[PDB]
Amino acid sequence: TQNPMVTGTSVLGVKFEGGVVIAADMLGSYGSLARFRNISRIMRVNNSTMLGASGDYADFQYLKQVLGQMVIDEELLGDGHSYSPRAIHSWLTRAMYSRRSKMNPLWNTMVIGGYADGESFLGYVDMLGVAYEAPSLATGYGAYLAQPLLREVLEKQPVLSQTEARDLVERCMRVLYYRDARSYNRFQIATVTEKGVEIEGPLSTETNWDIAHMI
Amino acid sequence: TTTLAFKFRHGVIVAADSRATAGAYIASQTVKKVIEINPYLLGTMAGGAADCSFWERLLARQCRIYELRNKERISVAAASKLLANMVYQYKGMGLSMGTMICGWDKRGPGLYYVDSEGNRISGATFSVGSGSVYAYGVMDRGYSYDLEVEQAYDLARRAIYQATYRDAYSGGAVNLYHVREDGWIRVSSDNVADLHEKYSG
Amino acid sequence: TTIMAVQFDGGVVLGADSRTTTGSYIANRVTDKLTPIHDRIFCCRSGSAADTQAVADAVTYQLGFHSIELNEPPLVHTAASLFKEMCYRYREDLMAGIIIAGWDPQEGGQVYSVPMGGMMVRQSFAIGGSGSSYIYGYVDATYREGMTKEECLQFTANALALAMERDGSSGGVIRLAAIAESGVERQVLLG
Amino acid sequence: YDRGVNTFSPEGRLFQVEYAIEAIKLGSTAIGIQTSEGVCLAVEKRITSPLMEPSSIEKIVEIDAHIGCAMSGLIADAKTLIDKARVETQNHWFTYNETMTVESVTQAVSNLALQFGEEDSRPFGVALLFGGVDEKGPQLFHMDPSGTFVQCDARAIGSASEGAQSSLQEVYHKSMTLKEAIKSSLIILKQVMEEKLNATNIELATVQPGQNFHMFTKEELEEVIKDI
Amino acid sequence: NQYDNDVTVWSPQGRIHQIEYAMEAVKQGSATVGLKSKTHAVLVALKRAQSELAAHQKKILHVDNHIGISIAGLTADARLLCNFMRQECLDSRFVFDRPLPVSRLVSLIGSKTQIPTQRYGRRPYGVGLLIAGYDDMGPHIFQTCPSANYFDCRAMSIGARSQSARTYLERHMSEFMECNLNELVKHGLRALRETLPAEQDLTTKNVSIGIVGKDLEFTIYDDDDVSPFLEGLEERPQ
Amino acid sequence: RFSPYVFNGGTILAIAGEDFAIVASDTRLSEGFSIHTRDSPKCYKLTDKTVIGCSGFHGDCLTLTKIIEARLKMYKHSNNKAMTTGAIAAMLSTILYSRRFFPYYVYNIIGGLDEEGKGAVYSFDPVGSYQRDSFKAGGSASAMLQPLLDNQVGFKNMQNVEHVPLSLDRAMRLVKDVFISAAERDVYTGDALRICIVTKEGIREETVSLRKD
Amino acid sequence: TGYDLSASTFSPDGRVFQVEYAMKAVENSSTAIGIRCKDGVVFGVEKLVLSKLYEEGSNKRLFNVDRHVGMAVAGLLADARSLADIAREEASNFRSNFGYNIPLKHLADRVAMYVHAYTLYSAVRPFGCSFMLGSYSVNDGAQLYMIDPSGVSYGYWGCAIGKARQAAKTEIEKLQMKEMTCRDIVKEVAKIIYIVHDEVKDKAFELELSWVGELTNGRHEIVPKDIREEAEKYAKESLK
Repeated sequence: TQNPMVTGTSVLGVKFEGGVVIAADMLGSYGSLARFRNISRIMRVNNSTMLGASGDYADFQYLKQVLGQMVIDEELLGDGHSYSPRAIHSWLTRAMYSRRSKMNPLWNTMVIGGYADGESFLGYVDMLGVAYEAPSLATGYGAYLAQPLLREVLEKQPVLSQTEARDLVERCMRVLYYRDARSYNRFQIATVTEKGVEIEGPLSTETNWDIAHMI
Repeated sequence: TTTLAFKFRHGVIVAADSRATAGAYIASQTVKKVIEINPYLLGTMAGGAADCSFWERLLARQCRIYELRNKERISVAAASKLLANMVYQYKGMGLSMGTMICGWDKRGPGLYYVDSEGNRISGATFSVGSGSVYAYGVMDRGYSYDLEVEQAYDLARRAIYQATYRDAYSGGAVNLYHVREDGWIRVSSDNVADLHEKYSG
Repeated sequence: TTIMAVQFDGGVVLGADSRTTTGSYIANRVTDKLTPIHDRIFCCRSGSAADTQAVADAVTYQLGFHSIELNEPPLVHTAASLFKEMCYRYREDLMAGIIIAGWDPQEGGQVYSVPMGGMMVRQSFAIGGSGSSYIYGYVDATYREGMTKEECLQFTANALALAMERDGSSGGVIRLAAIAESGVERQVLLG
Repeated sequence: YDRGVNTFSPEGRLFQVEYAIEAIKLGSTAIGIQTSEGVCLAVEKRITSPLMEPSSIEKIVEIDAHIGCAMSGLIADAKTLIDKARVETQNHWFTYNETMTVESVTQAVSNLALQFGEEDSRPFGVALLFGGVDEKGPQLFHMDPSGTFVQCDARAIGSASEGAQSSLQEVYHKSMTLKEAIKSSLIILKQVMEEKLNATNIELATVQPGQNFHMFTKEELEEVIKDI
Repeated sequence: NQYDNDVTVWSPQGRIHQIEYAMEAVKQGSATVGLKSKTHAVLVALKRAQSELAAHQKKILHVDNHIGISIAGLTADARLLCNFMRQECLDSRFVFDRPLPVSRLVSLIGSKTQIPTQRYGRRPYGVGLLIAGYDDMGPHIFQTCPSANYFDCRAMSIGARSQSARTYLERHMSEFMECNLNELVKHGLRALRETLPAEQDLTTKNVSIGIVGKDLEFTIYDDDDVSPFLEGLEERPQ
Repeated sequence: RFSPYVFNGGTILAIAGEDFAIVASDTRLSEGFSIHTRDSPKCYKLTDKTVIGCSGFHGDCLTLTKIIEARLKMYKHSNNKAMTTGAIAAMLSTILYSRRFFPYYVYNIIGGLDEEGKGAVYSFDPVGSYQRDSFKAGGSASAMLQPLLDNQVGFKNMQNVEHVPLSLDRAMRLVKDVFISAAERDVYTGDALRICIVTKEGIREETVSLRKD
Repeated sequence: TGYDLSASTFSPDGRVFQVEYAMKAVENSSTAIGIRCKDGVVFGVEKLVLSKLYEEGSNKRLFNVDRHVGMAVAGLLADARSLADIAREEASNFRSNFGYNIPLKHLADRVAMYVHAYTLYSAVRPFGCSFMLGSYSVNDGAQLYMIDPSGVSYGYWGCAIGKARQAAKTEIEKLQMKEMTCRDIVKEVAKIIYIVHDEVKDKAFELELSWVGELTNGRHEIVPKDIREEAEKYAKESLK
């Protein structure tokens, strides 16, 4: 991929006590035109791991196709083994690194959240094969905008409950609505626990415009 | 970078500096730029660090197999020719290599020059490097075929000193090897700051 | 070039202009921009002319061979899947603006969008082409859920006529098609 | 049944590789002994003509400057295995700056001792003895056309194989020395060859830890004969 | 006997004889015994001397940090399947960054040995693999066969005269799930001594023991560390 | 259009002792004008006597580390022993040259013990030329660290100063002081300092905090 | 005879004995039956314990091809494993090229043509396997298929593969399967396995029951017969 046609935008993610919560919006902008304003950008992998992505969307449907097959292919064995969320983060790294070495990359930036064996997991994957783990992640402009709000709380308080974490994302999703030209006031929140993967519906934000009456 | 090599009545003299830079930044001062191929062959490192290091090691891999099959050491003209053909296949792809091949042969002393462009030539005196042209003046004024052994040691040690003085990309120590009929022998390795007090008086 | 597709309760409604241009000269004054694939599935094409003609003949070859094996009418989602495979694979080589619509026995009317990238999405209504940006704010202020067939024929006719009036690469004559369970009703309109 | 390597017997077996072991049996004899001071090695030449130049008949070749070799059976199969074994140690030095150990030499050699029908030809007709001094001291090994690689303390192959091995187990013990084991070897040789033993029927090869050079004896061999 | 030439030719009774003959090549090798507890899977093999002073040929060989295999049959197909075995293990380390499940590794071997049992131009692999391992669900003992029918088992013994070891294991398989590391090993090497003629004894120089544990990497012992295992035994009941 | 490289920062230091080796690095992972994480050490324990550091483009650092750990196992099942420190340095030069016309953008330093129990440091370049040194500093802050270690370790440009060899305890405070001075003037350096010490008794690790700006 | 070495040659009356020989190698395998109700397909395999060291669920003959398709193989077990991997791989390409689940009528056609290709050339032999294919859908109902070693594939309501192929479908056909629910079928499969040859010439066996239909919501999985154990509680009542 040399020219991303239909692109998404920033994706957030943060650990908490016993799970990982991830949010992203529902917009398929084409340049500046917000052409596809009802799409899903979060894929529920089997029961513990969970994927959201940014960048080109046609490339995202390709990885949605390939990862969908690999999960089915292990469940048909029935040997009691599944892919850990760290294993998906390992496989996806080698897929991206091999793809840029042919100089024909996949224009994406992906966030992998997972909860297995009582342990949360939150991983980053770049287009160029740069991958790491962190207690809080943000892609796009959210690495410039929402990322300082995430790190200030986690340094002042290292662990978070579920209601604290979910409330904190809605604040950061509000701020991205004010100052990102590719944002949209309709997003969805996905959350892994030990109970499984759950995806909330098309939520919305609440804006303030009292400074408009000022000069 | 400055190397030189010349042959005379009593074998071949090889000398080089030890400074390797990266742009305007000096990486090290202790770079061995004379690659010891065999107990009977010596090669230099002039232009490109890993390029001269790889292909001469691949040549040393090749000459040993020739010795095991034919029960005889390879000639100096042969080892120069094998290195010239390996580099020529990658012509234009951006290799830097300007080394020299030294060694005693059944025909006597041997001195060949090898480029990354494919300039396999023989000769009597050579000097390769960024400060190479500073060495051709002081060496050719003092060169004779009938020099003594200790006189030829002082000539090559002086010539590297005058090259590292004017050039900015040359410094460190001054290595010095001597190729004899039986095999090469390391002579000495002197720092320039020690040679500065000796030569100034 | 402006193409149009609206589904309703019975089936779908398609529509397009003609005016195949080349630079600033109209090469073809009247043009079938909409193309049959199977008896119930059409597509309307945009972008390069020689590319989209070559793709639509390959999909008709593959889908037409595929239904004779199954001895079943094909799915509209199956036809939209085949355009996605050729466009995503041969991206950086093609400029295709395919919209696939048609009636299906399992699912009724459906409308799919395959833009130049290679993605695929189902929509209630879909437009495309060069002159699609002009009626683009008219269409969502005028659209209303739960239309009849005759309203959708009136809806797309007024929708295409605004871009055809305005965009220089668009215009000519309006070609419409209504696909339902009964048959295919094609008509040529001006107004 | 046999007539081809792609076929089993009802009992095992081959029936093709078994015939390859039989081709060793008409080779010349060869004895090597592993001893803590170093590995000695001996062979019989079997020269036919006086016009026949003797040093063109090779039985000890030098694989590397610390590993010797000894062969029997078909010479035509042997020259291929000697050619690769020199290259395999040479590539290992090229990419590791070290000497390949004596055990791991034969691993590379046995990897195409067993390739004869395993592609996608016949098995070889040659048995080998490898002696060398690696970092675990002196070593002695033995292989076969079936690729069965093994370590031996004192081995004798070729013709007169069983006649040597029975006599060779009598005199061997763990606390031998190198000069003892050389004259212990050629006593067995003159018992099992047919000619009067002289300086032209046999040749030697010894490798020592501090003496990586000179896997050979050159007419000092005449002095060892009169020390019988 | 005219049907007894190729792998391709079926018999008029439905039994391909070339696969039936490769079963007989497994009985040429020596005996070896594998078993497991809830926490520890131990396979014990028997070396065989070539001559009086040559070294004994090894049987147990390391594959990965959680898998080691035993061997019986041709040494040609031994290292040929081993090099395929080691290659697949480090690919899952390279790609997925996890160790392989032991069960789905063996299914790759059955797919590997299937093709030379059907196409012409290649013999079957005469080999007798016993596999010990640790996936996430504990220890495993697997065996294979040249007919590519891999079996999950809790104790097994294959090789020459290995039936006498199997009869020992059937009357003690209830005892195996509860014992610790120590007597589980010497439950196992009480089984090898019935695969021996009654005049010689299981010494140090002719036996190997490999243990992989739940917290223990696969470790091969030979000739010196066997003496802590050979202590605490009775003589043969003669 | 698509460019296949990016710079991530980092600083690697190694010192060959008389019977030890010390490899240290920061844990900051950055890109452009952003901080990805503050916890990403560049040390990698290859064997019990060899630690490698990898700087530069981070996607090649993850790939090259996994290639080396595969070939350590390929050596061991083929040769029944672990690689030495000098054997790994000879192997790595062939790996780096193998992609001569599409190079790894990685600076490498291998520190560890030799077969005699002494320290050994091998520096590298992105194409695969190497040499054995006593101390090297690689990465972004490499120019800020080489002139100071020439003064203290090499005793260059000093008059009438005896040459006592570097003890272990004196070498620790030299490493802790050079990164404090480097974190003041370099922007790609901070947030921690992971130090690995290779002796004849195993590998010790130690973490010292730095400034967080 | 004397015309029956290759599978590429005809007999003087016009058939191929290498296909004929491989069919009656399946005949020596143990009996595995299949039956479909009005809203699903129920499988059943008589599987016998080798000696004692079998570990209770090893080397099963109930495979799992797709999300909603599985096999009931009988014959050479290793030959069926490689043949099952063809069917696993075939459904993935249909998913990738068409975006929906494979129809069972089309899946049996793709496999049987692949089985057919081993019946032509002299370089390869025919397969020594035969198997079942069951699935369920809301747009298609339940289907049940049957593939011989020659490649002939078409649909049944009930079938049996093994020694007692005739002796099992003698009493399959006395069931009113068109109106029974598949939960009633599970206890009825249990007696048909248990009627034929429990331990007469053999020692012991173990029952395996696979299960697909509307109650599993289109999934294919093993029965919970560790739950309620109702097969053996009801099949062993036929002692009188």
